Amino acid sequence: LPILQSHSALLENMHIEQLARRLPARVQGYPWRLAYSTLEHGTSLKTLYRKSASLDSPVLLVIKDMDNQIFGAYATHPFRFSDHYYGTGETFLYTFSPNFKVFKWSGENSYFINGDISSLELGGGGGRFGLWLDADLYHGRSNSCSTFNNDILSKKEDFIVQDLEVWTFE
Amino acid sequence: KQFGPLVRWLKVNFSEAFIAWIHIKALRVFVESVLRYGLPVNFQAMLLQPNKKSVKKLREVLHELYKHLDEYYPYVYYKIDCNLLE
Amino acid sequence: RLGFVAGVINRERIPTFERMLWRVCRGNVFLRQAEIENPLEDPVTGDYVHKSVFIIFFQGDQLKNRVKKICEGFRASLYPC
Amino acid sequence: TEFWLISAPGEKTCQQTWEKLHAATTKNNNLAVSSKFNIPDLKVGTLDVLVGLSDELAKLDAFVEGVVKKVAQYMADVLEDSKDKVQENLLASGVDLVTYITRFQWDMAKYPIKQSLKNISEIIAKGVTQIDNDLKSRASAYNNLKGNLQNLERKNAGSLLTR
Amino acid sequence: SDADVQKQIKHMMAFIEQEANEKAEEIDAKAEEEFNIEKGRLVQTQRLKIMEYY
Amino acid sequence: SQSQGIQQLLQAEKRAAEKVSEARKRKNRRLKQAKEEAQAEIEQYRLQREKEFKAKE
Repeated sequence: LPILQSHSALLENMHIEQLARRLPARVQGYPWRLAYSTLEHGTSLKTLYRKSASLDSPVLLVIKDMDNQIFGAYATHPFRFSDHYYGTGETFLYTFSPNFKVFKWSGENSYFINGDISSLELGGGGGRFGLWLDADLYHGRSNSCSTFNNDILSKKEDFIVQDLEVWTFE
Repeated sequence: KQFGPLVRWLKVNFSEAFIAWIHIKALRVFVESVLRYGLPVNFQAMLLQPNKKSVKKLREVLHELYKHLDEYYPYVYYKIDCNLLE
Repeated sequence: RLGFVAGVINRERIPTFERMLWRVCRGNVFLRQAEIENPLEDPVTGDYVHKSVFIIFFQGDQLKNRVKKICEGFRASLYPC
Repeated sequence: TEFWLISAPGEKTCQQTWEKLHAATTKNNNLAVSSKFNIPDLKVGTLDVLVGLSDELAKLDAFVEGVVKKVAQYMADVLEDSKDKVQENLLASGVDLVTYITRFQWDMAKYPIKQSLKNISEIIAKGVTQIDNDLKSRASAYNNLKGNLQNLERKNAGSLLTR
Repeated sequence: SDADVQKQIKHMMAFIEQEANEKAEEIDAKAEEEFNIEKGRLVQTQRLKIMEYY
Repeated sequence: SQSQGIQQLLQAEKRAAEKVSEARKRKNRRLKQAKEEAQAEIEQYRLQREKEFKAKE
């Protein structure tokens, strides 16, 4: 279950094990390498894409809100800019509340990830996004979308980001 | 210490490369079948193992069954050779 | 999108020409042809050649290149239309 | 041993021509061992892509034949003895060539049939390209130990004037 | 052979119908995507502005 | 002979124009609806912010 991380993280050691108990066997027991962190790298979505869009692997997205709640996504494909929606069925949203909760794909739509210069978003449902984040990594949104049938993930749908990271299994 | 891993790795690589080879053959067959007949598809994919004594008479039976459709053939034609190991 | 080309060829080349257009396009090409009202005079030798016009129809630039390559193979003259 | 893959239309349905064919090819004499073959329905589209695929899949066929044949040659190169066992090690899907050819199945898990022909083709090309990268690695692993041991054995070989 | 010319015509008519459907399906996919993008985008864009005024 | 091939080629272009043009008209309508329904939700979020401000006042 437990693994080596190349650096410090937003996740506690019990959060790493709770992820390892539920992640795909394609990535279970691999060491995790840091691609991006607001704790060590420039706090913008362009800096996140500059660090993560060069990858070609499964990955983990980790976020802490200003209310100190931990949440994010695991994806089969790197989080990056795109012209269209991308990702595949093992991709899911999650939170620690304080125990781990996971929101696997519904099969309803391809909306796993979309990445734009103006925002990053995960899932979709008309007005809904499973996650949404601004270009500055400051404002967010998160609510139930038909892609994952997810909870609010952050402590509030109206929220401010405290810190954000991207990791790869390698 | 190289030999054991090499033989196991080559077993896996040969399986995957051979499986992938037949998948490309299947795609070539599919794409040509579509281009030959058009989109209201009703073609049968077929496998034959020609006997070396009768391969000439095999071509005559295949022609007799399909000469109305149109090396070259009036049906879609492809091959697989088991001599990869020489 | 769809595309098409038009041109002229020596009429006796038509059976090999149309067969190669079908073959290169893996079966499918639409085309028609028509004999000229007189044979046309060679600009250098003065020989009269019984040419025929053709027009060929297809989808996209990839097939444009295939039909053009067969026209070059039979030394046909293509023109804009 | 050689196999043929064929495709042709039915009279109205795919059964009707094939049902007459396999009887003639097995009942007049054993002209060929004869059966259906397992090709799935795939996401088809414009002639511009289907013709591109026809030539790209041909370049890929030559490439993937080269890759699988190089894997077989590397097995023949590593088996410097017991060469008669090479076919028992060059299995596909855990079975002999003639068996997986005769009993072929499309890998719907590696190649999801709902995807475009272009996507499926690229997935194959990436996989076999990594087999070629693994063959560049494994050649470098094997040929160095082979050459070094041959040179060590040559330094121990011959009379007091050379050993 | 006029019957083989009619087969070639019918073959072309089958491919152009599927090409027309394929292009339409890409534009229909873009329609559903851009709805889910633009509705969520505009809501969040103004919802944040009114939150800042609040 | 020739008139059938002309009519079918003209109808081939017609299919390729129409299916795409209907999809383009749907794309435009869905995008307009996305903006309109977003504004309706924005009015509800505005009304919540105003009610909340009136309560604080």
